[PDB]
This record gives sequence, C-alpha cells and structure tokens, in this order.
Amino acid sequence: TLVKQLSSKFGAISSVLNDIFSRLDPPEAEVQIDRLITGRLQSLQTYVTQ
Amino acid sequence: TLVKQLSSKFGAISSVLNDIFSRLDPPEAEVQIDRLITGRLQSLQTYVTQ
Amino acid sequence: QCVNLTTRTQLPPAYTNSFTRGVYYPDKVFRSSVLHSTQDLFLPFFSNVTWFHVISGTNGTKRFDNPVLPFNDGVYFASIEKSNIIRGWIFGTTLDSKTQSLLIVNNATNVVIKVCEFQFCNDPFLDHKNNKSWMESEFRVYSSANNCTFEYVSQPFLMDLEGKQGNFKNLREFVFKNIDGYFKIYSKHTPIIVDLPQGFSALEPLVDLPIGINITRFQTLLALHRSYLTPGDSSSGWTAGAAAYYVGYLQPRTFLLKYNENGTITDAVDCALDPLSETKCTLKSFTVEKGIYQTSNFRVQPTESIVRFPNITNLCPFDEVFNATRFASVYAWNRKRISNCVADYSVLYNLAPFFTFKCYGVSPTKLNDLCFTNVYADSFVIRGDEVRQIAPGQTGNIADYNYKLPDDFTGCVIAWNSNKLDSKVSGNYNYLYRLFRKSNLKPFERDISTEIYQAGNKPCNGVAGFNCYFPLRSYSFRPTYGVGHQPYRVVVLSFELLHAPATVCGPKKSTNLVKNKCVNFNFNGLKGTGVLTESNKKFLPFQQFGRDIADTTDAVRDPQTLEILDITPCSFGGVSVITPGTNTSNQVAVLY
Amino acid sequence: FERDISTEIYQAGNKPCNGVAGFNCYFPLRSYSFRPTYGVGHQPYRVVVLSFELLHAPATVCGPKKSTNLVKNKCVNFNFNGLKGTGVLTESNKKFLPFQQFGRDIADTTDAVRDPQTLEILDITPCSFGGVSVITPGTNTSNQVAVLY
Amino acid sequence: PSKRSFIEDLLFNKVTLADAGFIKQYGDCLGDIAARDLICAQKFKGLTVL
Ligand SMILES: *[C@@H]1O[C@H](CO)[C@@H](O)[C@H](O)[C@H]1NC(C)=O
Ligand SMILES: *[C@@H]1O[C@H](CO)[C@@H](O)[C@H](O)[C@H]1NC(C)=O
Ligand SMILES: *[C@@H]1O[C@H](CO)[C@@H](O)[C@H](O)[C@H]1NC(C)=O
Ligand SMILES: *[C@@H]1O[C@H](CO)[C@@H](O)[C@H](O)[C@H]1NC(C)=O
Ligand SMILES: *[C@@H]1O[C@H](CO)[C@@H](O)[C@H](O)[C@H]1NC(C)=O
Ligand SMILES: *[C@@H]1O[C@H](CO)[C@@H](O)[C@H](O)[C@H]1NC(C)=O
Repeated sequence: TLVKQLSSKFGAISSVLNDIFSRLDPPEAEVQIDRLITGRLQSLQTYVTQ
Repeated sequence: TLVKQLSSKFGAISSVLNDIFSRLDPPEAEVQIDRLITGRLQSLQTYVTQ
Repeated sequence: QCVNLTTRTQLPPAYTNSFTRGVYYPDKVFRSSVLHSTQDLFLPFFSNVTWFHVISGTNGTKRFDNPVLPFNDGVYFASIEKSNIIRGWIFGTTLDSKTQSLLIVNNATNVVIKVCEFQFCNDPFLDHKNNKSWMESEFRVYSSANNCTFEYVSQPFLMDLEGKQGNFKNLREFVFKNIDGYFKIYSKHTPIIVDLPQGFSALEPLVDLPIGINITRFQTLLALHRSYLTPGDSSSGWTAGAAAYYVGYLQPRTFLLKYNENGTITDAVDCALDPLSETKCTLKSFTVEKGIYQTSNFRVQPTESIVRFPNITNLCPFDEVFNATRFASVYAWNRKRISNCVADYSVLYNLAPFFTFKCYGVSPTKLNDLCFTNVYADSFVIRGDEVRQIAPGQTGNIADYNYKLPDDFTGCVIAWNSNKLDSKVSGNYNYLYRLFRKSNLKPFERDISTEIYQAGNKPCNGVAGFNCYFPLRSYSFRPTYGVGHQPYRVVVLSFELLHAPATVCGPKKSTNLVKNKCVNFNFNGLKGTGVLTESNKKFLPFQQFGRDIADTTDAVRDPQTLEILDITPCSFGGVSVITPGTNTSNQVAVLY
Repeated sequence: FERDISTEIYQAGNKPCNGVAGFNCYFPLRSYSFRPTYGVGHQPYRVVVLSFELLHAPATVCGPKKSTNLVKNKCVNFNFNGLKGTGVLTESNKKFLPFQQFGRDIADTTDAVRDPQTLEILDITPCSFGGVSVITPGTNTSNQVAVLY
Repeated sequence: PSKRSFIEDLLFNKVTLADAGFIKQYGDCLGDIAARDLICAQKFKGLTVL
C-alpha cells in the first residue's frame, strides 16, 4: 500500500511530476509540487507510525 | 527536534508571523497563515503520538 | 416649538448590585439539552448599575431626572413602576443635530416610533397635561422639520397586560445595542415582586431597524404632569410622581448558556469572573468534581508602543526616473541605483489614467512602513501587447530574449500609457529590440550587440546576404493605431529583503526608547513584543542583530544610538485550580 | 457604513484660523469639473453599490421559481428557501418559539425547519443507509452466497 | 544529607547527567548574563517540565 499510494493525484492535475514541474508556469506548478510532496510525506509518516 | 522544526517555511513566504502580516494584505496573507498553522499543527501532533 | 429646561438638581449616583441579570437569546435558532457556549455582548455578572431615582415629589424641585448618559457599547435600561411613566428613549444621538436623531415614544393611542432628521432643540421634555386624555400637545424635543427618513407603528409593544394590583405590576427589561450598523432591541415583562430581584430570566428579541449613525450618548425622557394646581415656569412646572430605573453598560464577555427541554434558557455561568468559573467552563459542565484542573495561562500584556528608525531625511530621486524625457531601448534597459534617501510612494500615484501598479511579494499599500535595502529602478520602452508578457517565469519573445526576470522576484512593475509622447508625425523608430539571439538570456542580464550571425549556416561575417537576417528590428509606433500596438513605458522596482543593511525606507518618526518594561517595538520593521535590557554581549563592529538557538531574534542594535539590547518575553506561565468538589463547597485555591 | 452631513468649516490644525473663512482655512467641500470633451479618467460615471447579508432570519426576495406540493414520509430532496438536502420530512413535536425558524444539532445540521407557507415544523432524517458483508463458503465448493444488511 | 546509602550515592552520579528543568523560575534566566541554555530557550516556546 505504501508503494501503491505513490500514483495518486492528491488534489492536482496529474500524478506525474513531468507534466507539472515542466510545460507550465512557475507559481501554480510550485503549488502543485508542494501539495504532492506534503501528501507523500504524510503517507511516509503514517507508514512509519504503523 | 520539536524546537528545531519551528524554522521551516512549509512552502510559504517566511517562517515568522509578524513579517508575513506586515508585508501582505489579509486577502493573500490568509493562505500563508493557514499554511503555517497547518504545518505547525501537523508538526505538533506527531510528538504527542510518539 | 421648544422651551428650555431649568431647576437642575445634583444627587449622588446610588449604586446597587445586579445578581445575574441581562441574559438573552443570541441567535434565532432552536436548541435543546445542550450546553452551548456563546461569545457576544453580555452584562457582566455581579456588577453595580447606576440606580437613578425619581425624588422631590409635589412641586418643590422635581430633580433633573433625565440627564444625558454615555452610550459606549450597550445599555441595560430596566424599570420598576406602576403608573407607566418612563418612556421615550433617545439613544445613539449626538444631540447637536449632526445626523439622524432617534425617538421611540409609545403608550399613546398606539405604540409609534418617530425617526426624523430634525435639528435638535436645547432642552427636551415631553408634555402631558393632566386632563381626561393625556396627549403630547407640546413637542419640546424638537422644533424643526428639516428632513424625515422613517416612520413605523407597532400594535403589540410595552403594554402592561395585567390586572389591577397595588404592588409593582411590571419589571420591564431592555437591551439596546448596535449590531455593527443596525440597532437591535430585546425586551421582556416580569410579573409583580413583593432593587433588582434575584433570579434568572431570558429576553426575547424584537424589531430592529438599520439607521446607522455616529453615537455620542444616551438620553431618557419622562412624561410631564403639568396641572393648574401649581403656578410654575414653562421650563419645569409639573408634578414629579414616583419612578425608578436602572442603567448598565454592556461589555464583550464569554458565557456558557444552558438550554432546557422546551428549548428555553434556564441557567448560565459567566467566565472570567471567578477561579471556579472558567474551569466550570473548561470542563463544559455545571458540576465540578474534586481534584486539580488546568484552566489557562497568565501573561503580562504590553502597556506602551515604541518605534525607532534611521534619522535620515533626504528625499529619493523618483522624479527623473519617471519624468525622463527620453527612455532607452528594451535591450539597453538603463540600470539605476537608489540608496540613502527617504522614499515616499504616495507621490508616485500621480501618473496617466492607464495605470497597472500590481505587485508581487508585497501589498501595494504597505510600502511606507517597511524598510528596504538597495532599491533599484529600471526604465525601458516596450510594445503595448507585451506589457502583460513581462512577468516572473513567463515565456515569450520579449521575456526570453530581451529582459528576463527571476522566478523569486521581489518588487513590482509600473506601466503607464505613452500614446502621444513616443509617436511622431510619421512614427518613431529609435526604439529597437532583439528578434533573434543565440539562446535565452539569464535573469537580470544585459547584452547589446549588432553583429550579424549565421542564422542559416554559411556565416555571413558582415555580408548580411540571403539566409542572414538582421538581429535588431525597429518599432513603427504609429501616431494613431490599436492600443495593442501603441508604445508603453514600464519601470520595475526590484529590492532585496531580509533587512540586514537597512538603508532607505520612508517617513516613520522615532520615539524615546524605554527599557525594563513589557513593551512593543518596531526596530526597523521588526515588530515584536518583549522587554529591552542592556546587554553585556560583545558584538563585533560589523555585527547587526543577533540570534539564539532557534531562529528568533535575541539581540538588536539601536539604529540611532548604535547600542546592543536584549529582547525577552516579559511573563507567562500556567494556572491550576484546587477544588474540593461542587456539592460541598464553592471556594478554591489557585496554584501559579 | 457611516454618513455625515457636517457642513461646518473644518479647522486645519496647527495655527488654527478659528473657522472665520479667512486665511489658513480649509474648506473640504469642493465641486467636480465635468466637460463634454474631457479625459476618460475625469469623465463622469454613475456608481451603484448593493449589499446583502445571509442570516438565519426569514428571507425576503426569493424570486421567480416553482412551488410544488409538500410530501412526507419519503426520502426526497427539498429546496426550502436556500436550504438544500435530503430527508424524510416527517411531523415534529418541537415547540418553536415565535421568533425561531431553524433547528440545529451538535454537528450543526438543521434537524428541523419551518416551511414558508404552511407555517409548520418538520423533522429531517436522511432516510436509511448502511449494509455490507456478503457471506461465502469458499470458491472450490460453490458460488452461492448470502448477504447481511 | 538525606538517608541515601553508599550504593545509591554511587548510582545518583553515574546516570544523573541532566535533572532537566523541574520547574525553574523565570528569574533564573530573564536574559541576565550569557545564560540562554537549552532549558531556558525551550521554555520561551511553551514547552515546560512538571
Ligand atoms: C462599582 O464598584 C463599587 C462597588 O460598590 C462602587 O463603590 C463603585 O463606585 C462602582 N463603580 C466603579 C467604577 O467601581
Ligand atoms: C416543556 O413543555 C412541556 C409541554 O407540555 C411542558 O409540559 C413542560 O413543563 C416543559 N418543560 C419544563 C421544564 O417546563
Ligand atoms: C542621527 O544619526 C547619527 C548616525 O549614527 C547619530 O550619530 C546621531 O546621534 C543621530 N542624531 C540624533 C539626534 O539622534
Ligand atoms: C512628472 O511629470 C508630471 C507631469 O509633468 C508631474 O505631475 C509629476 O509630479 C512629475 N513627477 C513624477 C514623479 O511623476
Ligand atoms: C459530592 O460528590 C462526590 C462525588 O460523587 C461524592 O463522593 C460526595 O459524597 C458528594 N458530597 C455530598 C453528597 O455531600
Ligand atoms: C400562499 O399562496 C397560496 C394561496 O394564496 C396558498 O399556498 C397559501 O394559502 C398561501 N400562504 C399563505 C401563508 O397565505
């Protein structure tokens, strides 16, 4: 489940960084990247807790 | 660790409340303040859990 | 018309205690069997009120029984009587006819409310002859008809709906307040009582109207009792009678309302009154078991406020930056330096009506208070349809080939129209731009070159033949054309924050420095709270404000005296309450 | 939202002129200069500002829509004023005070409501939900299962 | 002092590296002298020890 939760949008346009950090303007791309990284960090933390 | 975790920007303009409130109007300062508050709340919850 | 009032009498302001009175329903919703906690305007528990009294009966002196009372944030006008005399509340009025004056005159043929913009008189009193019919023949409250805004009549209001008993029949209670612009009135009627009686009651809301004016103070009114028995002056020649009314001022407080099985309020506890209170609130219950409880923290609040800024008064040269007769080309964007001066951004607003002062990283209004470092100013001329194209991280021709901005750019742009200045009779072509370059240029980088390059291989080396196209292209800038292809003037103001070498900022006046006191401070845009104390730490001559183990500042250098101080929170701690239970005692011990 | 009609002469401040309409007196009231051929920035314009505040008080405008017959004891949708949701809308015995309109519970969900026309109080419960747990005996033996709502 | 034996006296020296801030008064470190050790820096952020 830790591996599987790596391919979810988490409230963004897509689950792939290539389509987010690239071919888009800086501000909203940075916002989406922050959302993705904070979601992945939360998933790692909950796995560690379990 | 809990003390050191207070200087993280959490993807905001600054890590201090007063500077953010002084340099921005409330309409856009709300987002930064919310980001800081939720980041610090998540930082505080894990210490209680451990 | 109106006549002045005389025979003023001064009496001591007798005070009495209000035992848990003045609690109403906060919102028009239904709840039951819930210990809901509210936060609104309430009359504090166990507070003294100004017990006015109608004395000096017959026609001796009659007292000045209707003085002016301040209206700060609310009123708890009560009343105990039998003959139904006290009426006519005048609240929220300046009394100098500055704006609308509010009147509520009732117990007439039917309850009416008079609202007019009249010019107020010098001394008001509402006449009522002791004839068969008690009618207000004389209007001494006002004598002008300048304007009138609102009129209203209500059938059910303030009637003494009861029988005929010798005891005090009614105990009216009122709450007057302004809900951030409009006035709300609550009321209830209390039966006979054999001097506020002990008990608990709740007030049901009533009609509210907007109005909306400045408020200075509250004035009451009494019904006159002029009779032919006594020859008296027109100012005051009426019998006094007997009446009594109370006045209390509302304050913001936090309560814990308890609802019953009918949805009716039956009890409430006032927080921030007793040590056993606020822990009766932390527990969110009306019964507290024995033990030790943690309620809240105690902090010493600051009492003053100081500011300290550099003592320079030179004005920044913002004129020639914006009043320049001729700007330069876009690829030669004329870097400038601004330092060691006082910058006022209010004078910058005077420009062309087409204005686009939009900013990143700082609000456009809060430029004055901050203190910057090495403010820049960059002037050039750009096409009309490219004013939106110059932006942080925006791709395009002008951005990626002529002027590149950093991603984390601080500062902002100023754009104003140049319809007639930069357009000649036949057009202006002095301004150029680089249509083609080897690659994208780095942010804040300038390159000016006109050498022809191998656009399509086979290097020309000055031939400028076929497949070799010139890099510099001019602008047409017709005297009249579309707004998208009309010259614009733009200037960017880039400044570096983090405020280590504060140099310029604006007009903030310093204040005398105070030490050993919990005080605010604004040392060069570094707002905080603490105590300033002389420091024995040795700063090197180049050392500015210091830091601690965390990222919070611990020392700061005086911008004027050049001395090093210390900052520290003035006080804080915890409070615990020792209680032996609720069914056995109501006294507690507090552990700081 | 404060308006004043103070036409009295305003004192400038330091070195007052006592409001005698002499030197060092500032008159706040001034007139607009409008011309048929003038700048667009100074061209006259009519501005109207309208405000509203949604509250728990009875609504007043509620413009052109359709009113349908009331139904009870069925999990249906409702659009009371602006309050939307889903429930059975049975009868209620809660004694609303004359100034009360909306009900509410611990989770801040309107349990009761007063209809604008018939003037009666109705309860709200989001009908029925929940049910799981198909029961299977193993897939080599049979493909027959039972369900336990 | 106290009624500790010899073995206990040996034991309360090897492992008692830090007795922590078992409620130290504000006047102990109010910015005077160098000070500003780990205990006093943490107290100003709300973290206390009972
Ligand atoms: C209320 O407090 C005491 C209590 O009797 C009284 O003497 C005092 O005059 C009243 N007003 C103020 C401001 O304390
Ligand atoms: C609630 O209303 C019912 C309705 O008859 C009444 O009988 C009861 O006395 C009320 N509750 C209280 C506490 O008075
Ligand atoms: C003005 O600033 C200079 C620069 O340090 C300082 O030496 C001087 O004392 C200041 N003057 C006053 C009156 O504070
Ligand atoms: C620039 O010129 C205009 C018009 O001549 C003038 O109003 C303004 O004060 C000057 N300076 C600045 C900074 O705009
Ligand atoms: C008060 O309540 C406590 C807790 O239930 C109980 O033990 C005690 O006897 C009570 N006091 C009385 C009944 O006087
Ligand atoms: C609303 O209009 C129709 C007829 O006038 C009907 O539904 C009902 O009687 C009306 N309601 C009220 C409160 O008059």
